[PDB]
Amino acid sequence: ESPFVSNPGNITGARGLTGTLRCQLQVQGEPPEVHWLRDGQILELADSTQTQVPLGEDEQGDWIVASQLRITSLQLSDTGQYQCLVFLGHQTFVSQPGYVRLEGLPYFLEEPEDRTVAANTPFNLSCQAQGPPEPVDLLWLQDAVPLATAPGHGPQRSLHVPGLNKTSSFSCEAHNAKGVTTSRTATITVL
Amino acid sequence: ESPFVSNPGNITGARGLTGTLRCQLQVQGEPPEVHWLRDGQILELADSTQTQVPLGEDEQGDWIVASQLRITSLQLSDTGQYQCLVFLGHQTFVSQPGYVRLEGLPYFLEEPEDRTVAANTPFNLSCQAQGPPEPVDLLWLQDAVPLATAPGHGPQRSLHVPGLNKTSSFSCEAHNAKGVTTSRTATITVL
Amino acid sequence: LPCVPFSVAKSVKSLYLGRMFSGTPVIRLRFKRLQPTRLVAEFDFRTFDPEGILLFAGGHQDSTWIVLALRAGRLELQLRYNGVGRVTSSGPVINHGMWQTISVEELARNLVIKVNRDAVMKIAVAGDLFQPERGLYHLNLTVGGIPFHEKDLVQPINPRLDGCMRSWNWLNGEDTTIQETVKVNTRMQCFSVTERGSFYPGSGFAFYSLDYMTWEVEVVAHIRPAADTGVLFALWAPDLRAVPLSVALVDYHSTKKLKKQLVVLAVEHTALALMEIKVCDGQEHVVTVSLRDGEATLEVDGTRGQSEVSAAQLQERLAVLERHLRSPVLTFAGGLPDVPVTSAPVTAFYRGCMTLEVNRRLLDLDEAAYKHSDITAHSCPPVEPA
Amino acid sequence: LPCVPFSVAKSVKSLYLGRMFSGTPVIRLRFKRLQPTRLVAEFDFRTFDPEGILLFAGGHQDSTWIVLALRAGRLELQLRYNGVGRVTSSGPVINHGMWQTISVEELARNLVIKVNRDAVMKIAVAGDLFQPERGLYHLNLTVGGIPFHEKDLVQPINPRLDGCMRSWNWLNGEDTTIQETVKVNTRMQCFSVTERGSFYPGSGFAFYSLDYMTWEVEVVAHIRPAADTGVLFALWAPDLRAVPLSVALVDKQLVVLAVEHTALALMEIKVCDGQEHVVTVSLRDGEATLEVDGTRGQSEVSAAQLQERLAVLERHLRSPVLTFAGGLPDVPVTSAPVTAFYRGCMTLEVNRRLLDLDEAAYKHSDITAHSCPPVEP
Ligand SMILES: *[C@@H]1O[C@H](CO)[C@@H](O[C@@H]2O[C@H](CO)[C@@H](O)[C@H](O)[C@H]2NC(C)=O)[C@H](O)[C@H]1NC(C)=O
Ligand SMILES: *[C@@H]1O[C@H](CO)[C@@H](O[C@@H]2O[C@H](CO)[C@@H](O)[C@H](O)[C@H]2NC(C)=O)[C@H](O)[C@H]1NC(C)=O
Ligand SMILES: [Ca+2]
Ligand SMILES: [Ca+2]
Ligand SMILES: [Cl-]
Ligand code: NI
Ligand code: NI
Repeated sequence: ESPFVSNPGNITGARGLTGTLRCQLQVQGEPPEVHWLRDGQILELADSTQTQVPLGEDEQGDWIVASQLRITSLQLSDTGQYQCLVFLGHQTFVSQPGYVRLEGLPYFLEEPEDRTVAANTPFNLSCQAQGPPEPVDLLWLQDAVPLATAPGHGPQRSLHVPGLNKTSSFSCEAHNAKGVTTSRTATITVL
Repeated sequence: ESPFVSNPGNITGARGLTGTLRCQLQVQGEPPEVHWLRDGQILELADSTQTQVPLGEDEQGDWIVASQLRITSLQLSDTGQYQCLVFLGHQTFVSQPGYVRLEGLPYFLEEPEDRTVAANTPFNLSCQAQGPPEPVDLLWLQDAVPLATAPGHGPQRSLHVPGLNKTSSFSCEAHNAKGVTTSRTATITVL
Repeated sequence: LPCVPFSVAKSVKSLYLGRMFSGTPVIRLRFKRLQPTRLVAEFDFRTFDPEGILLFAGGHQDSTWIVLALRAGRLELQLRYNGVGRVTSSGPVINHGMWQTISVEELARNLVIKVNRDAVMKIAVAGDLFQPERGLYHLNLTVGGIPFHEKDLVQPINPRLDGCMRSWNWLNGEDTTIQETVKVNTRMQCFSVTERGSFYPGSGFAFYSLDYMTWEVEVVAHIRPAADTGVLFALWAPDLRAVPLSVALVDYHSTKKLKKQLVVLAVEHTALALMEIKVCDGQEHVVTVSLRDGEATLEVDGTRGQSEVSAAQLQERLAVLERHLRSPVLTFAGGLPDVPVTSAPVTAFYRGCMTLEVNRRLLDLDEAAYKHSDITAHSCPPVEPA
Repeated sequence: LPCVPFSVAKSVKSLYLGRMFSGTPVIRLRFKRLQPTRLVAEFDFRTFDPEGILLFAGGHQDSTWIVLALRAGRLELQLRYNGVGRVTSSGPVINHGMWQTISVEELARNLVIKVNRDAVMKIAVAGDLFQPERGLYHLNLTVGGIPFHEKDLVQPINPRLDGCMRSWNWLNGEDTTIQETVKVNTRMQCFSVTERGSFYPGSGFAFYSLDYMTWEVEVVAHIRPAADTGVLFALWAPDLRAVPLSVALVDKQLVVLAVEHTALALMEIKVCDGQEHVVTVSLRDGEATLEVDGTRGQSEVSAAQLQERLAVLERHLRSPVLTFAGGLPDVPVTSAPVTAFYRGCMTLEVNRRLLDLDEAAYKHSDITAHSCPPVEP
């Protein structure tokens, strides 16, 4: 057994989320500096707050040290295994790993674009969305009515219209396990 | 009968402060709109929020109706006498007044300026600050050495230096009832 | 005085949404702002109701606004943005009876709805809910219902929401007013603890306009009573004053642990079956009745009795039922109106938790024609343990 | 077993700054930030101690920092900024025994200090408390003391502060860690309720070294005892092991002024009622007078003994003597009438000068310098 008394939790959530990890420990006599490790490597430029509290009358008595790492905007590069590191004399202790994963609503890579057409004439609209998590099921709408019964059925990435005879609109919903994001509303102008 | 259940409180404070005033009341039937008065004038452009809570299942039953005026950044043009106003039929009702006034640490109108002078040359520095609260006592410092026993009972407003030989520095403290504010430190470079 | 006591504990720091059967909002806020302003609304929420309106925000009926609602136990957002209706439904289950944080915001060129700080809907929108008028920016907000008629939503819904709300934060205001007036009006507070059911406190009843026409009358009552007497389910001919069918609790028996209760299946004034039951032991029970010409059976926790009528009597009652049912009839739940005690054995109000399936269809008290106000539609308080 | 119970019930969500007589900070925070970052610190605070150190924020000893402190019951801010020091005091009286909000923040090119969300000090400053080093910005922050020696403050101060902190916000952090470790360390929680005075739980003593020089020994003790016997005040000679003078309680319930084992006066008190009694003494060759609540007690000596007991006392005062409060070291029980530790609330003036337990040569940790708990009804 080691000097760590609690281990970094996890933080999993969407891009831009701010969260913290913290490990705390107990040492004897003036405390060591606690470093953080992304994937077993020192983090050199990271928002952290160490908190030291002595338990005896003196600075020579036991101490409760505790570092908190701050991620302000959870971008994808922040992903992976985190753990604390303390050098105690001529010996190296490390905490249990915490994980930061990143997951959230779908994200559109393609959305239906406005178009103008003579119609009744064929045309196609696109709609692509990604996670994580996967898969992401698509659902089309024409004049804000769904066309199909649940995400996943029926038309998905490409929507073919035999052709309309009157200006209409078309939205796209993207569902995954976290929830739904809805696309711009394309307007298809007809002459 | 005067419908007001509670009249406006006060907000006495310093510039930049944000505060509210609220007045609530109880009325039979659909609740009227409540207007805020400063010094007898209805405020036509103010942050306000009206809350309305019905007390029966009926909307023709009683209602509790609050309003809170928000002052996002307190300043002198806000200083004055506030009260709520409502119309019930062709009869009007005014709340008891509440009061907003500015009060805090001294504000600097003029602080000691940087200068450059030859040795043993007479020159003058200035320091002007105002309340409220009045009076405002001043106290000069040369190289961080107070020029008098205590604030006010020293040299004030304008300081006459007979001349220097080394470069020196000058500050000036404004003390009033609420506390102290200290000027920028003025450097006087000598040649 | 009741054989089983239920908890009366309320939560001073809470807002009850289902207070008014009319569907009127339990709070109406009105915002005027100097700077342009994005809507933000957070609050904690807890319900079993699978359908109703959480809040409305925006302006005039047909103009531009949002309504956050529940439908099939999941969040539903409706929008009008210049005459373009649109509705989105998604996210996890909400009506699980457990507190959770819901939030709505105008973040960017989108609406974002979160459950427990974790986004469940991003709806693309171009436009602001706050509307300029007279050098200021206006927005109206209303909780637990809309300011306009439910037919003029993008999607009709039954706004009536038996749900509880706490720790609210409307546009980061610091107006402790709702909170205050809730303290002084216990009608506006919810049960500290809730459990699945519908509580009949026994001061009123509810009724429906149900058809039974060949004909069935099937009823399953899941009950956990407080009192030993009262009407579970009944039919009313408004014109004749009559009570074509009733299912009720009664008692008088004769040992220490005063048993003592019976369930009574009954046409008009004469019983058809009687079955002993132990309602006053805090356990749930299943009374269940199945009629159709020729047949009439009363089960209690999966147990039939055999009738109180010869079979000749049975037909000369079911023909009287058949008759009543050809005309329109009201389906009562939890009591009857004031009537002669000669027209039906029990006329009393029911006291306690009860659920009712009628003809294989689950009754929803929010859907009732009338529903007395103290009857909570989708939550029961728990049993007091002394 | 106490005759008067004192309501020693602590407060779990609080932080006692006076814990360590060493002056070691009760908390030390080390900040490392990626963006340039500006100091904000808010907390609620309550005390009767008129002197002490609330917090320190900055870097190296002679680099650039601030210290928020109490002197003569008022706020005082010391800044060093690039080796130039300045001290500033203003604002209302703070040590009135009532909770207030206090806050330090960097605002524009100023430092702003507020009591109850209302500003009492606005100090002009050139530059920032946070500082660059290896591509990050760094700041240290300590509570209840500084991380260097009181010597090297802009103006020296006795940092020991019998005060109570709660609802703290250090840089808008959310690190429930101080709060947790206070929960499991009752030595770090302060009395839920405080009253004026200094409390002795009977577990130890404090001592000073005071000159009594011709000579005199005036001692006034504002006592509210929790126990019928105990040493309030005493002198003591390290070499000869003697107790040249002592003032104690004993039972069935009376005060005693003594030299060595012989008592020079006696005077009764009903100490277990819970009222403030004023025990007062005066000594000087020829004279020895013990009063209590204004009333004098008659002596246990002729006058021929009194002169040849005062003769011994003055021989002891030409040597060095430790003045003790609230107890005595282990001594032969034949060396003084009472030797057990005092329990209760007490305030001592010696020679028309008030004793500050923070100014002692030694103080047992459980003695609280400027607060007593209330008596329990
Ligand atoms: C906000 O709601 C208020 C009601 O609380 C609206 O006031 C009504 O508006 C109609 C027009 O739509 C007026 O003719 C009525 O006189 C008002 N009725 C009452 C009872 O005051 C108000 O228009 C709404 N404002 C916005 C921006 O939506
Ligand atoms: C903040 O305080 C810490 C100690 O808690 C300082 O750390 C010491 O700094 C000196 C000078 O760099 C080193 O030689 C010591 O070995 C350090 N000790 C530890 C445990 O790290 C730190 O320098 C201070 N920093 C600031 C900006 O005040
Ligand atoms: Ca409902
Ligand atoms: Ca002190
Ligand atoms: Cl909870
Ligand atoms: Ni499917
Ligand atoms: Ni003066």
